This record gives sequence, C-alpha cells and structure tokens, in this order.
Amino acid sequence: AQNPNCNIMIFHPTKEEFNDFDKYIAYMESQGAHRAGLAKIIPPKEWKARETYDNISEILIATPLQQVASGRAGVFTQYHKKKKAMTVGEYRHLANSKKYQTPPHQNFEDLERKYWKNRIYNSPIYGADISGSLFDENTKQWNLGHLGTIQDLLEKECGVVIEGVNTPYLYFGMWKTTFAWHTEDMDLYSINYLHLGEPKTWYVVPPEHGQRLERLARELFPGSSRGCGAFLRHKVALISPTVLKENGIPFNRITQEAGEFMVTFPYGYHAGFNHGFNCAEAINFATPRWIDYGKMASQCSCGEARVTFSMDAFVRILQPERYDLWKRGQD
Ligand SMILES: O=C(O)CNC(=O)C(=O)O
Ligand SMILES: [Mg+2]
Ligand code: NI
Ligand SMILES: [Zn+2]
Repeated sequence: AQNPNCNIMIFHPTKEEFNDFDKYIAYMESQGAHRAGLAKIIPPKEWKARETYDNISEILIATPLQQVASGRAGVFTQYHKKKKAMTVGEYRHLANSKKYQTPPHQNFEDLERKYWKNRIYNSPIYGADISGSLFDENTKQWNLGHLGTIQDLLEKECGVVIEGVNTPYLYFGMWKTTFAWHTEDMDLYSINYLHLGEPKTWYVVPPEHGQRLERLARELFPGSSRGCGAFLRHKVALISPTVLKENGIPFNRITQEAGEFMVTFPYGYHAGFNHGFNCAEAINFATPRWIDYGKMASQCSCGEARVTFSMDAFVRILQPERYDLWKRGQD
C-alpha cells in the first residue's frame, strides 16, 4: 500500500503533466496521496492563473462574516455575525489595520503558536463563499472555473442525468480567519488555489481515521452532538493540534503559500487559518472513486447545515432512503 503513514504529499507536475487534470489526480492517488486527506500541488514554473491581481479591489464582499469564538483556546466554536457589505479594497485596508493585522512573529511555527494561544480573544472578519473566479479565461490548465462538473461525473459513472451546477467560490481572509473542522458536502473532493497574499495553514485527519475525530468531537461538544447526528456539517467547531495530540487523533499539518494548490480528498476532515490578508478560490469536484463516499456521507437533518440546490440531486440519487428526512431539514 502506498503512503501507509498517511503523510501529506507534495507534487511538482511538469507543464506536460499539468494538461490533463483527471489523469494527474489519478496519478497522485496511485502514489497514495489520498490517504493523508490533503495534498499540495506546486504548479509548473511556466504556469500562471492570470497576468496580474492589480484590478481586484472592486469585487464586492456582500456579507462579510465576523467570526466570534466561544469556549477555551484549544476547544471552541465560532459563530458568524453578518456585517455590512464592503469592497475587496475596503477589506484589504481593514485586514492591514492595527486592530486586525498579523503580529510580529519569527516564522510560521511561532505564528501558529500565537494563533492557538490567542484566536479566541479576537473576532476576525472573513469574506467567504463568494461565487466567482479569478482565473483568466485563457488559462487552460487547472482553471477551477473550467473543470468537469460533478453532475457530469455522476452521469458518466451511473448513467443518471440530474439538474444542478458546480461553480467556484472566492475567499478573502485576514489574520486569524478560521475554517472549522469539516469534510466537503457529500464527502466530495475540494481543490483550493491561493491566488495572492499571506499563507493558509491546514490541519487534516486521514480519511481512514475520520471516525476517531468524530468520536472526539462528540465528547468535546456534547450538547451539539445531542442536537444533531452530524453536527460537524455545521462547520463551527475547532479543536487544536495540542488537543488532538492529547487524545491520540492522527493528523497532519501543512502551510499553503500563494501560488499553490491544495486538494482535499473524500472524507478528509480539515480545518485551518489564514496568516494575513489573502484570496483563495475553491471548488468541489468528483472522480469515480468518490461515488462510494457520496453514498455513505453523513448528513445534517437538524436544519442547521442548509446547503446548495445541487446537493439535492446528489442526496436524491445516491441516498434515496435519507432523501425525505434530509429535505425536511432543508425546507
Ligand atoms: O479556504 C477556506 O477558508 C476553506 N476552504 C476549504 O475548506 C476547502 O478548500 O475545502
Ligand atoms: Mg475589481
Ligand atoms: Ni473544505
Ligand atoms: Zn445539524
């Protein structure tokens, strides 16, 4: 078995190898990359997502989210308070303000220490989940607005034609902005490109050990657990590396820098934080190997997780028994 310790793998494709997205994913899996839950892909040196970022300041963040924490430094939840709209230029200025800017630090490890020590005492503002793309239409390789769609993958593998669309999302981050422990909707893959700015640190649990994380989460968030049988779908809970180590949960960590892709694999729990002002683009995708994960994916039926139009069809076709109760949650 390749990669039996489930380490995060890093790939350096040539420009020739960067032509065929599906083939390269299947290559990475042949080397065991999926066992980690997360892989890094460094694009060929000749490749660019677009010519410059000089003209992005007029993008609108319609509903910036202030991430308010509750709990203890290593075990907390966050709630998202909606703020008034602002442009990316306004948000960048905010991120660079004395109140919100990255503190002085020695290296990524010192900054990671400061994040876990101090996150809960601040409420950074995240411009998340903004439909759109920053890839130039002329970028033909690994353009996250030009991928094969999940609906087309399901049709190719299973023969069934379904409604729905699959488009990317932009994330504008600042120091301390945080993504809670989660897997993707329907345990899909994700791909994330860091277009610009400061780094993003990731934590990941190997898919084969995801249920260990879930059992710990039920112990650490016991009222949430009684409220919903899949409450990590709410995307609100954080658990630090120190706490994961104290409880024997297998995980890995890596820092993504501007210009790099990350891929999360089906049922790979991940969480993380931004080091400073940045912009990422991400989208879900599927391969043939995903189908079985989609059939087995947990679902939130308490009503909190409230997800896309396109997930309807996935549930209806892959999980017809759950269909009924899950749609009661979504209506
Ligand atoms: O970048 C973020 O805030 C969150 N991104 C992801 O969870 C992802 O790409 O799967
Ligand atoms: Mg603009
Ligand atoms: Ni994700
Ligand atoms: Zn729920």
